[PDB]
Amino acid sequence: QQCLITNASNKASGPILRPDRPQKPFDKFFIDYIGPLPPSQGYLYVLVVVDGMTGFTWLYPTKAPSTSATVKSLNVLTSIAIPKVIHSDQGAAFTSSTF
DNA sequence: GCGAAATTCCATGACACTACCTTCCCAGGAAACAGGTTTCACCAGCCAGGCCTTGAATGCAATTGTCTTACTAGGAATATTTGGACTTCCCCACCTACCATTCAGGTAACTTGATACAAACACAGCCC
Repeated sequence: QQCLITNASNKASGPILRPDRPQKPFDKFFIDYIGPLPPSQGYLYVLVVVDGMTGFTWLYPTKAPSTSATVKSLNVLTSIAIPKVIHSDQGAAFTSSTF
């Protein structure tokens, strides 16, 4: 067990999966902060909410990727309509028990 | 010819300079703190009477402010003379960076120990 946890596999994973598109908009949002960018107006982080139906991006810049900076960023966007599913990454701000 | 065994094959992944940074979690405990209740005693607020200190008015005395003159020394310019700070070049010892080893201290605990505070009665010093 000194040689099992250092050598890496020479066996690639198989074919990638293409999951199907949803059949309506407002079904899957794919959200991920970008940044730290170069600063402007006291902003560094930009929430990016892509619709999984189309590609229709939504931008909601914030000061710092906290939980509450995301929550008010979607209250603008939940004013439009309500999604069923929101995908993300396992972010520092999304995995919080508050969010 | 099947199976067992000895061998060659080939598709692939990771190495490329790396740590911080942010936000949320966890956590245990604790930090007190912010919050709040409770009660007793005390310090602050209240008001007036008497006296002393301050303010003012003053007269005057010397203190101080101005004027004037003879002058001493300061400053500047000089030459020079002299006294040194820093730039320079080089080497060694000393500080550091390191690991291993160990000792000492801080926390911590249980005990002990000792002193200060709170209370009471009296004494002495100073003042009215």
